[PDB]
Amino acid sequence: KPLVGTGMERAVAVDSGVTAVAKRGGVVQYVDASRIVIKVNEDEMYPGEAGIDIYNLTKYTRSNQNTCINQMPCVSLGEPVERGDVLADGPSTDLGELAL
Amino acid sequence: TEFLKPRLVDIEQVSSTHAKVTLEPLERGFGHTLGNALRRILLSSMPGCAVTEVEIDGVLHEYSTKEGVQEDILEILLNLKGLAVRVQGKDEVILTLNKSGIGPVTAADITHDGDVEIVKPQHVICHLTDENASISMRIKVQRGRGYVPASTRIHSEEDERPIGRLLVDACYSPVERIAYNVEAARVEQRTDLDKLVIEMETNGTIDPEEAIRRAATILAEQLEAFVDLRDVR
Amino acid sequence: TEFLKPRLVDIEQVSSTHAKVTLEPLERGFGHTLGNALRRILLSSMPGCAVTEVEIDGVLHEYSTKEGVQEDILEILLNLKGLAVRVQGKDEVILTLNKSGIGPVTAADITHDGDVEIVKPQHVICHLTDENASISMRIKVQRGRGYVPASTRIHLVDACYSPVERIAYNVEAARVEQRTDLDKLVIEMETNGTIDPEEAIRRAATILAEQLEAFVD
Amino acid sequence: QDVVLGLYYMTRDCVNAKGEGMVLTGPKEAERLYRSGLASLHARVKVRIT
Amino acid sequence: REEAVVWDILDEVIREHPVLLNRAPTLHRLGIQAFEPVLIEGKAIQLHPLV
Amino acid sequence: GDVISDGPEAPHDILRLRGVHAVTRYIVNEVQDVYRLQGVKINDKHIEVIVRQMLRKATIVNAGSSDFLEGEQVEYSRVKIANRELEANGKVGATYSRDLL
Amino acid sequence: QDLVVTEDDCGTHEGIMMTPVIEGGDVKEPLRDRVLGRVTAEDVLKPGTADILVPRNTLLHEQWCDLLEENSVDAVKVRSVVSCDTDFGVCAHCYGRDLARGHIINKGEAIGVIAAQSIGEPGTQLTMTGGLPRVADLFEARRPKEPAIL
Amino acid sequence: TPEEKLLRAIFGEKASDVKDSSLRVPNGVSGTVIDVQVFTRDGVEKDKRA
Amino acid sequence: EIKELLKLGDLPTSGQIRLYDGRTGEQFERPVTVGYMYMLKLNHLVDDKMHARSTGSYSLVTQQPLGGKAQFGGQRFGEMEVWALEAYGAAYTLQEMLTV
Amino acid sequence: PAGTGYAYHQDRMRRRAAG
Ligand SMILES: [Zn+2]
Repeated sequence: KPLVGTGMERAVAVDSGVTAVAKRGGVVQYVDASRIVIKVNEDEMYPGEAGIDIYNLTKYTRSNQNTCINQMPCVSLGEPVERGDVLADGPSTDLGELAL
Repeated sequence: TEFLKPRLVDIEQVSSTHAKVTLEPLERGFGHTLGNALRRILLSSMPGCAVTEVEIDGVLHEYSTKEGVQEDILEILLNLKGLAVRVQGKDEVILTLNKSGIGPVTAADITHDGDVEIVKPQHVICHLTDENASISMRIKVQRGRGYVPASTRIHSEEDERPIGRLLVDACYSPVERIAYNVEAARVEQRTDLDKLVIEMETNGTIDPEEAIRRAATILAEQLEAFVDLRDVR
Repeated sequence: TEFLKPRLVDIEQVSSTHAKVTLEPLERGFGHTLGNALRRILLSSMPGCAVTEVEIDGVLHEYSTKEGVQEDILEILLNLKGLAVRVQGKDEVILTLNKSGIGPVTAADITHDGDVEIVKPQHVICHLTDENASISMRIKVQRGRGYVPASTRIHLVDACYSPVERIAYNVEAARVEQRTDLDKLVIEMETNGTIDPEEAIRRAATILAEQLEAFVD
Repeated sequence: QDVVLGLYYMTRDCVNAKGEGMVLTGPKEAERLYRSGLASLHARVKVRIT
Repeated sequence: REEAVVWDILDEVIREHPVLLNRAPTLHRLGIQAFEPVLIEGKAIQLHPLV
Repeated sequence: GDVISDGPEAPHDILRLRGVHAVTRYIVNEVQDVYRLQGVKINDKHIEVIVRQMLRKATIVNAGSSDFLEGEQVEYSRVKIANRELEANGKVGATYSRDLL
Repeated sequence: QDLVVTEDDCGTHEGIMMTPVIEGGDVKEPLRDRVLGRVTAEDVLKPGTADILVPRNTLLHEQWCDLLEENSVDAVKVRSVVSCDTDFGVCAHCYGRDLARGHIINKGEAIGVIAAQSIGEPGTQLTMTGGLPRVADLFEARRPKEPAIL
Repeated sequence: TPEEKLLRAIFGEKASDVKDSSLRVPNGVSGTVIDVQVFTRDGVEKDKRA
Repeated sequence: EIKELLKLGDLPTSGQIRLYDGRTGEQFERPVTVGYMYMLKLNHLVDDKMHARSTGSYSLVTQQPLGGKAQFGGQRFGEMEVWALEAYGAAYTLQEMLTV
Repeated sequence: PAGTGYAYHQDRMRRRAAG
């Protein structure tokens, strides 16, 4: 993480698709290094189909520059997350901030 | 006229990690002459036993994901490099970790051995996310000196085939931080003599008195050649 | 566990007083810990017998002038510090120098004593001018460990006890046939001649190990 | 650059420092004064030189 | 095979055998200078500071 | 070669009217003004050799063996007028004029 | 390029007169730097005469320049590559000593290149009259816009 | 050539009608194989591994 | 604010402290600035940059060193580099460079 | 035809216009 910073690092991490941002808010049902399943809050949930938003994380893979692009889950089992919360760091992202 | 030898006085333990040993009978300036020379040998060439080879269940290489664990295999390997243990009469031992069920897997869930002492049973190896998710692993721990990275550990080859044997980097060393401070100690009659307060920091796998002796051991052995000089070749 | 002890060590001497030893192979960083810890004891805590106190014939303070010598009182003192001496069975001896007459006063013009050994009778003490000119003083030589300057006397010359004149250690990288980096060690010393360089570093390293006597098994 | 800041800081002098005023036989024992911590790198001193 | 024995042989063939070192905008003739090789672990070229 | 007006002067003139040494002194001092103003040390020698190359060629005046108006190397001419001062016909000749290129 | 030291001494007494630059104020460059390492066109006298300081063509090294500076010597004529009698090259005497070694220039060194390289390399530091394009106008012989007439 | 032909005769190796094109790790780069892909033309029989 | 935050740190305002050489163990004259800087590793990594060739492949059209195996064609030797050899007396170095 | 080669060319250039 940058110890000295500006405050844009949150904005850069999320706006770039490298991180995984919550589609809808709720509580985490299942946490694996592979996937993340969020059980949606009722206000955010559509009446039909009920649902949960399932985020399939990108795992170890080749970048254009031959660097490694790998996602890691930043949340813990059964934790409240609201829509627009950082779900998983990408490469060079820490807890929603940008660590280069 | 002639000289004076020192000795260790009170070795004051504070934490299993850190402690303050003290050496009272030091002549003029020898507190500095020793403290740095000891700091030198203290931080570097101290024996330690760090995990080396780890063979797990369903995993071919460190770049995979175990279904049912939120830690990537690479990250679990990294957690092991920081597992502090101590053995006694075995120079390498293989520990079997077994656990399942939702929850954290600490360093206390392993199988105890006669020489196994887990100095941090709370040390987190990885978490476990699904009711009936199960992990078995063979953890090969050896003892040695210095820093041996996993890369230099691939030249012997000669069929280390076991695709599932993931080497990790060897950190062998107990010492974390060494600091020495010399404050002037006056024994009632002598002009001026000094003390040595050596404040150290440890992973909890070595007691202060054992360490400082074997430290000093190497010194005279290196000075051995130094005394007479046979121009040897 | 087990450790590395060096091999191949060549001492190429350039005169009996000065020399360059080199000792390889030393494990990582051991070149400085040794090189510095021994530099420490050579320059600092080594035993030597160097002039300390000088009581002069006709003049009480350092701001005066002796009739008949073009050497300032201060400058002769410096000459004295570079007069190299050794005692044998005595821990202090005080020598009276007498000579007169036009010419340089060397170290063979002093009074030889049974336990007294002047390692440089050729050592230039000072010159003498014309006519007569007279000089004799009882000069008090003491024993100690180190460099004890005139300043540290409060209740005179600076005591230069150590035989060492200059110590330098240099740590260069030593390559063992299949190891990455080991260090070499070049210790270049210079001496006043009252101890030969090779001997000294033994007793130098010796004093070191003498302190370890409470820790080693 | 680095080297000349070394030599500049080396041969420079302050007004009052350890070893001020003393005298030495030659550069050999001058380093012996400094390395042992007795004299400061910059202090005004007369020494015999050849 | 990189047998260990070759390293001593390389120090022989290296000893008296200068190599030419050059930088990108060669301007004056000192832009190229000859040096004596010193074997270095690692992939970086070490260059005497004064040059 | 005096100043009949003001303003800068063409180095062609200085060579023609004032002479070879004058113009070479002019170039080196003017170009060296530029560098030295920046603190650049360049020995005047190097500038002099470039100058020597600028005037390498010359234009004949007299005749007897060469082309009268031909621009040509003063190297050739000088070795050739030595080949006439004692060789063949004096012929004449020939006088040239150093040129600035 | 193709310019190379060929002969040894063209044997010309000819050369250029070297004085300090004295630009409008005080001594923008001394005489000693201007003449160092060059070779004398003719013997130089003291302020008084029947005194040969430097005898005809002699390399002026550090002592010789200081002996000239001891005395009040104000002006010196120097053999130059522009005056060298050697055809198709430079006589070693007319050039100078300069090299990475202090000794007189060897027979056969290609001086044109080292001359050109030496002039071109510092050119990064010049400005954008004045500056680097001003240098080029000099070397291009270019006639100024509104010249004087002589 | 003759001396190669003698070479095969002495050491009795049958010199193949096939040349070795195998893809090999570049000199000096060293790592762990994390994946393998096999793309095949339509109509050629997939080998065992594929 | 920075100095004030250093007060709460218990750390000096100067941002400098005394430091000791780990070799001789003696102090460092003058205080030195120590702190925490965020630092990046660019990918100019030396075992990318490093290349060496003895005798490699050759371009057909002009017989010249050309890398085909990734044992790279030799370093490209230029006009300016030729002048550097021309300023020096190195004739044989130059001949061997562009011939053998 | 300079530096180390200057000895050579010289030795060859003279061979020319000769016999
Ligand atoms: Zn000439």
